[PDB]
Amino acid sequence: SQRPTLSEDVLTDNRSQFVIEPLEPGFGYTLGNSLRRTLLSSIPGAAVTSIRIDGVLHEFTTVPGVKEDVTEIILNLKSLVVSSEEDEPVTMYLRKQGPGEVTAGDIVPPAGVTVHNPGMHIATLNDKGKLEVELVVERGRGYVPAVQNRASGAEIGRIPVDSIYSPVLKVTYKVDATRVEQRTDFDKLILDVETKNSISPRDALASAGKTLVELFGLARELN
Amino acid sequence: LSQRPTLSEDVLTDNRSQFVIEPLEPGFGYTLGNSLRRTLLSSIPGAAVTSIRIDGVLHEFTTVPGVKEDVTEIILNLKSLVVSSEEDEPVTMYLRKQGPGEVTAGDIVPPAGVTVHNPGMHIATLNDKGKLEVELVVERGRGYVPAVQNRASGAEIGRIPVDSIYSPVLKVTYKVDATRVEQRTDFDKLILDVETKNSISPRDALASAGKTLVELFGLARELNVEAEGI
Amino acid sequence: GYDTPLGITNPPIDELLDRVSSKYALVIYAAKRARQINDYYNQLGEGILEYVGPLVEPGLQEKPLSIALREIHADLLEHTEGE
Amino acid sequence: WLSAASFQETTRVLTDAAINCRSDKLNGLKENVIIGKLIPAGTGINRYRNIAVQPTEEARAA
Amino acid sequence: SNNSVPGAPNRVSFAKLREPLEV
Amino acid sequence: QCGLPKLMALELFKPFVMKRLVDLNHAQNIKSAKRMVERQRPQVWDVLEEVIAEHPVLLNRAPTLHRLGIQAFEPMLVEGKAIQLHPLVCEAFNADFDGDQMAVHLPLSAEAQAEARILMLSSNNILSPASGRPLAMPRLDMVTGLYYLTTEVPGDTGEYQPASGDHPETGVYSSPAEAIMAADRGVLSVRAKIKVRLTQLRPPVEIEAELFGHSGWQPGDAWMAETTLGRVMFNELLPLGYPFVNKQMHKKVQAAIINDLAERYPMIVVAQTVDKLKDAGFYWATRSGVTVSMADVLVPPRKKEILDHYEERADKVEKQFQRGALNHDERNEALVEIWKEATDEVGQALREHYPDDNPIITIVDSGATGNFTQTRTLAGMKGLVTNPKGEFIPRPVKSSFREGLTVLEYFINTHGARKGLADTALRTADSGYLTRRLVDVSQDVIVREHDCQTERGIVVELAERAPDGTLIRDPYIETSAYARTLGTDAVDEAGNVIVERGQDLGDPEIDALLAAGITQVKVRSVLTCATSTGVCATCYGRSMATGKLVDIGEAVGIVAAQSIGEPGTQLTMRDI
Amino acid sequence: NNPLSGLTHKRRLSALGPGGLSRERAGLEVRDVHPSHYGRMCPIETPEGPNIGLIGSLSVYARVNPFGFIETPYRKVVDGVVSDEIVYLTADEEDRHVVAQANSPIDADGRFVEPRVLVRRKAGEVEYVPSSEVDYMDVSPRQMVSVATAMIPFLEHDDANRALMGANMQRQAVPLVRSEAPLVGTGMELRAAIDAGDVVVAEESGVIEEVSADYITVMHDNGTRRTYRMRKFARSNHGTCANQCPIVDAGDRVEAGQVIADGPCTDDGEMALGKNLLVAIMPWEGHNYEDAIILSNRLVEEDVLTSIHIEEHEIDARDTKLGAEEITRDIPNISDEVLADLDERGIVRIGAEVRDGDILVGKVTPKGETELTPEERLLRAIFGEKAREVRDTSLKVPHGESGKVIGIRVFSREDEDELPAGVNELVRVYVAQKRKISDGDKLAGRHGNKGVIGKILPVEDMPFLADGTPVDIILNTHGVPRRMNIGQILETHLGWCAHSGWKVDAAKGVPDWAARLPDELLEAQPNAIVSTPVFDGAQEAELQGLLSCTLPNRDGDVLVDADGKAMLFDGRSGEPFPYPVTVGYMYIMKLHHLVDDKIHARSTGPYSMITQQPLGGKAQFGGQRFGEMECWAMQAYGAAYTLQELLTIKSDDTVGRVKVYEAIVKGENIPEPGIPESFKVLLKELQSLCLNVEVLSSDGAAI
Ligand SMILES: [Mg+2]
Ligand SMILES: [Zn+2]
Repeated sequence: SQRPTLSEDVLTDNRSQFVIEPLEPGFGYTLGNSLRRTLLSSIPGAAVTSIRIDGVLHEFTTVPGVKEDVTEIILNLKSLVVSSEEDEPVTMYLRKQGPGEVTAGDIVPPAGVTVHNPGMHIATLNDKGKLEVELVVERGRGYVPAVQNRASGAEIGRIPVDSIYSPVLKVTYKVDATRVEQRTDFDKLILDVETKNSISPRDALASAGKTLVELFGLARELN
Repeated sequence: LSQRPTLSEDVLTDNRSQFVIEPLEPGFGYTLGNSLRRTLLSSIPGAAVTSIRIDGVLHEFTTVPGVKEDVTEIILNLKSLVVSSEEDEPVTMYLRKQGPGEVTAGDIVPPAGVTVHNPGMHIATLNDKGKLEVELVVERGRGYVPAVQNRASGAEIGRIPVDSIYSPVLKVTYKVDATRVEQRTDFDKLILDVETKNSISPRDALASAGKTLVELFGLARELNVEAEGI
Repeated sequence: GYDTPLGITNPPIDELLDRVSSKYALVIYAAKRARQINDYYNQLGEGILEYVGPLVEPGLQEKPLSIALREIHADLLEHTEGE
Repeated sequence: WLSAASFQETTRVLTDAAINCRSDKLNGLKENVIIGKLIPAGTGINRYRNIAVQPTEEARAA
Repeated sequence: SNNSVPGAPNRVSFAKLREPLEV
Repeated sequence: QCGLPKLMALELFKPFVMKRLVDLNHAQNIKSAKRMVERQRPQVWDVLEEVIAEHPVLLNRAPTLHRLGIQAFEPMLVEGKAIQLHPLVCEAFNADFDGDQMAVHLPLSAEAQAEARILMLSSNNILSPASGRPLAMPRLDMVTGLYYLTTEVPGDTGEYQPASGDHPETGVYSSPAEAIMAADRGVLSVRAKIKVRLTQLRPPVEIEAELFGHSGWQPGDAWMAETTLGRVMFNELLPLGYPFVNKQMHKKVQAAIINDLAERYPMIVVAQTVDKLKDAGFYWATRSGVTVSMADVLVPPRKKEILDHYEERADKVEKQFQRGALNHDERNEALVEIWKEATDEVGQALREHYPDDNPIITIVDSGATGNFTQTRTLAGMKGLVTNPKGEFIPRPVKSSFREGLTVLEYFINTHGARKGLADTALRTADSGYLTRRLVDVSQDVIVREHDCQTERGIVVELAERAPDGTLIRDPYIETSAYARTLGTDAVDEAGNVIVERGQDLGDPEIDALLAAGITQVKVRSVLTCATSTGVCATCYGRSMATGKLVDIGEAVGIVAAQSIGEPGTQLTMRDI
Repeated sequence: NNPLSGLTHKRRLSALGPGGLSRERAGLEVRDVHPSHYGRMCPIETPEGPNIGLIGSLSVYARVNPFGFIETPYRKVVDGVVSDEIVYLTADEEDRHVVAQANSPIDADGRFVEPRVLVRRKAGEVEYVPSSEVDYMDVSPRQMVSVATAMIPFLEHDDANRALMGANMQRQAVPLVRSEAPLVGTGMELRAAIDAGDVVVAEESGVIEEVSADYITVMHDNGTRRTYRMRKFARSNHGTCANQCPIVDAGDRVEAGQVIADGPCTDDGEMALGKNLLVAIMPWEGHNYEDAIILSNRLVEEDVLTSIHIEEHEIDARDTKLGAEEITRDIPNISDEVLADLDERGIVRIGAEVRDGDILVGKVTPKGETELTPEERLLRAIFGEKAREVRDTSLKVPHGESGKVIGIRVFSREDEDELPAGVNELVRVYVAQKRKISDGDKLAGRHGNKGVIGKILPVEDMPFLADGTPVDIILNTHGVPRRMNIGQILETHLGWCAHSGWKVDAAKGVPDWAARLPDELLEAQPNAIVSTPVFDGAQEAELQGLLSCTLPNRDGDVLVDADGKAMLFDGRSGEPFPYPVTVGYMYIMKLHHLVDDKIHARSTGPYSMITQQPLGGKAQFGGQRFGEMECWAMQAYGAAYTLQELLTIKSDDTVGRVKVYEAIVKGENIPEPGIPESFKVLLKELQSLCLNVEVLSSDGAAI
């Protein structure tokens, strides 16, 4: 018996399960492996490419009135989660003077750039020091070495950063089979997706489905 | 975010062909590879022999009187009989022969909807002064279905279960090499290999499995609207 | 009967060794001819053309030595063993 | 004498050599390396090093 | 606190014997 | 092939990149072009590909103990800063992968290039010079792979079953493709006894004779094999027309197959089948399930029972020391016999307890790596450990290394390990000295002519006939009389000749000579040549690397010095 | 290299030097272990090369008395009862008593639990003894090891070889940019870290006034304030980076003698030489075959194994009689773009990323006064550019280095800086890059299991766990049973138990296997750091029992079984592997053998006037050496032309090298190798000693 195959959705706020059935026997692990492999490597996202601390010339130094050094600040900024709508590099700002911790939700983004965990810890400020930064946000996929700022040849004040624009986090699956002797033999795949709060699970699964329909659109053709 | 298209070459032999697909986005080698193989081997419809019925056989271990082959050899030869059918019900076809000599595959007279695709296949070698009558049941299916999973539905005195190759394709293997597209040289080139039965061509089965897979990945694409550009 | 050779392994070393007398001879044999095919490209513009050009058809950006071994395999050349 | 002079007692060996006016041939790898001349084994011996190669007469250019 | 050091983060220990003298 | 860091292969070939770079016209003048390659401009990589397209390179890893220590590979480019070796040349290069380093040398002349590409490409030196055995064969993990892929598990999944009564018989498959489909749906384990019918693999020599009537066998015919799908999978790899092997793939057996290939086929065939073996071996070693966890090492079930009996025995010897009937030294002797015997007992017990499926047994048992004694010390007692002198300490370490040693056992035990390190570090250099002497003495021995035509030969005793009946093959003929060329004509007890004068010996002819019944033959050796310089080829015998007559012009002297002097780092002692 | 390396360097017992036995003179008995080192010199730890046995290390408890002997503390048992008073004994005083080991079962009074104790008597003798003959007893079961040896969990489970490589290798670990302490470690690392001196401790007790990145200011209860600096990115001696990071929060109460800053390698005041990584033990498609290692790409993206390496280069302005050199911005025949980085001073400004070959300091020597060449008079005449009285000797970036210019420093005669005799200004420049791990860097665990990284898979290829955590490193199986050191497997099992936390079944009662388990251990919270000392840690039954009580995962499920093996999914195929693989955590360190240091190539270069061979060195990209066994290899091949090429045009003959270089650039055949120029020199020297050497041709006539 031939039935088309459709996928159910199970909800949880940041990570959802899906249920695809029925499938050809043995075919469950490979299908789920494909969706997983696409998910972990190929969804478009955005991240911070180059930052600019005022009063700093390079990464290997410190600022007056900060508790951490510049490398520490960069290492906090690698955990920012930033969603952008425009297609070209956009600039954000961060100014905080006096006593107090400075957190991720202090950035003044432009129109169309959101910061999804505005309670993340950046740095701590002593009474003596005042921090002022400008960041550049470009949108890519996968992972990108920082050096790509250096061959551009920008000014001295600019620091490259590493960029990880991947918005998925943890993808898994489990295959529930039926092995009876009658014709009722089919595979049931159950996927599981968990994203970084920059895009929803159904959304990432959508982008990966698109990718794969494109890559099979050239390879299903008659020879 | 843009990606350069990919083209598949074909190298041919009688029923086997190699395909090559280059040049792919780094790490998609296995992504497309294992699933494409599993669809080629598992998905496309087809029709095979399921159960046989030989006349003078009381129980299985005997050999049909007046044949050279064995019940097991006869079953393996039938298991190789390449059949095509366009009806879902389990059709029945008979085979009869007599006198001395060989009984080939074109020697069955199939009813409507059933074509034998290799009529020069060998089934058995009959000695002189004997007649054979064997009944075959053809069905439509997919992939590989064991006879033991069929086994005996109900009770019969002279039924035999025969493993079923519902498949156009017979053996698919693949490898993934690294091709220098630019100065980066992490792009991947998949090498597929497909060898089929007589009744379908490889350059066609690949298209079939490709359409099946597009309709499968289509759902996740139906969930929302998020672009991916060539 | 074997898989098709690739890269530096083509042409098979057995069929090479079949032409030449001994393993060592195939080396001098090849290197002299490859020296010639290297010379032909500089005698060709101007001067005495006593050396014959690459005999079997030379693929693009092929090294002289490869052309050499390629044509020893075709039986295009003959050698006189040392004295 | 050329091989002997490298192992030990250079002056002694050379003295006996030079009085005798003896001439050593160059069979042997040690001696041949010391002078710097091609070592007489493998692709160094004279029945390989002196080969001629013509394109076969049967091969008639276009 | 068995450890001499003032504010040292503590590790549970699979120590069967008490140490008579500190290093 | 070999893998070459592109940043290093840019520097190495620099002038060639310059010639091609003024040839293209990217640089107006050559001097300017050289400047361009110093700034690693993006145009030079496209040219540096063309430059090394068909060049050979020499890899080398010191200390060079033997001639296969320097080998020539065709270089391919790779990102990163590490050279990439092919896994089959670690046997010859003697290279682990934990920080070793390798030289790269670039032959420049046409002469150099030619002889690096013909005389010492790796795909040419599959057989070791010292003995006619193959060094570049699947070795460490691949041996585990091809051992797991050929084991036959009785009682496994989808395994063949003979049908009695009404029930049909299962486990018979029309084609190898059909059993692969069955083992992908999951009805069949990769290694259960099944009855296929094979069509692309020549049947074995015993079965071919009766099935095909000794009229031959050709690709396209069907015979019913009775193996496991894994063994069919394995015969896919080795070259076409080779007869069908059907036994567990121990390392001995892989060796035998590779020799059988190397003496009956061209070099390209061996060079490719070894590679298909390496790859299919690496594939299966993963799905082989060989892991080491604390539940794998088993302690033997009656070690407690054994150490009481033996420890009490040594107690009796101690009471006899207090009596004074045994001297101090004699007490040492008795103790060392007691604990040697006890270590034996615990070892054996531990061998009986272990299941066959255990990974600690199997990784060592297939011959892949390791040695049973190490497994013993891992799971049973470490036994007597020696002194800073080399003499055994009458005290015996009684804890497994799995268990843990008491501070005292550990201290006692340090000695042997440390002394082992220093003394191996001596052995290697000392052996190096022996090799240097052995090079100097035979510097002169070269193959000068083809045949000096003497009639003097060694007498070799081929097999020692048993006094009771028939004959017994000598243990070491494969070292004594194998490459040897027959010095006289091998007359038998009948008037006929079984082998004629001047025809090299090989196992077909050694077996003919053996079944004939002649126990000794007179061969033609280096010990009785009659040449002015060196030795003549006809009476040196076939060569070892090639498998044919040695070439006129080879330097057999230096090769024999390499050979004898190289396995000197593996000699050990344990009076004379 | 790090804190542990320095602390170990200072505790060293060296046998070599001025006034001792020679290295060639010391017999093979001087170099091995002696039964009297027990508790003074570590038998395990030593160098591995040709100085084995000749350099030991002072044991943990040992201390040196006035005269110059090494003493170890014991406690004394007067009559079968163990005291609390301790006596330090020398090696010759100890030979006169009877010493029992720290594992003897003891009551709460100090009464000996058994009739017979095991004891060490005289020299190298072990024997049972009735409880009255017992005089002394050891301080701690780990009394006989060093400080570096003391930090190897499950050290009584390894052999001495792998233990040796483990101790040896820990003192070559590169400090990372982040530190975490090991989930499984010895009690030794807080003590070692605080002592080796690279954590900043607090002198008094007080309250933190204000925290900077630069300094901590403490307020004493006395009323006076102490301010501690933290040196930021110092070039330590071995090119690694030293960094100090204030660990305490502002406005806190700090005890006297407490950690306040975290030096290189220290986390929370603790010797942290690596990271925790999720490891799975199996062969994986021959990428880790023969002791190489498979790394997960997640490490390179997260910066888990990034380091900071800081270089320095130095050039100066020294007087020559032709004139006084000077360091100045303009440099003859260098375009403006190349000189953009330098300032007016001649030194590169701080923070300009420098690719190799670039100029760091621009200096010109007053060129030796020769005549101006006539061809050069027309060449320079057509353009009108004079080769001044100065040549160009500017400091340049060696090949294979990159990074930023973090700081420059200059010494002058006017500043009143002490200078060397005859040089006016010295200039140094610091360049600091940030290395991510990749192929060909060395990794090592703690049990001497070295390895090079032969591959880095992308995140979605690593065999991943039933809940979708991909493993980080894939360490092959075949090197565990061959080395004969299974401490790493136990470290992995225990490590997984530290990761997930556990809760023994204590409701029904305490199960037997945990009878002697301490009470604080009945129940751990996820990621709890345990300690297992040396010769006194988790036993087997206790470990196995801890692997049944691991806390279930945040999804609900339990991932490793009673054996320690888990079910893994294959990243490429997508099937499950057919058996359970052993996963768990391990503590891995990034050694100091990096591919960027240890890579040199050289097509041509600069030669040496006198030996006339290519000038050696890793810093001048010298050529690599071609010894004698490589020649014997060549001759065993029969490769006459290759070996004759190496020995002549590739090293010695100047004519040859010039002709070959020229012919290669020109695109013609390389000349066929003839007779070295060295030959004629051998003949001119034999012609010097009144010998007469002639060359004979075939016929017999001279040439
Ligand atoms: Mg090594
Ligand atoms: Zn002879």
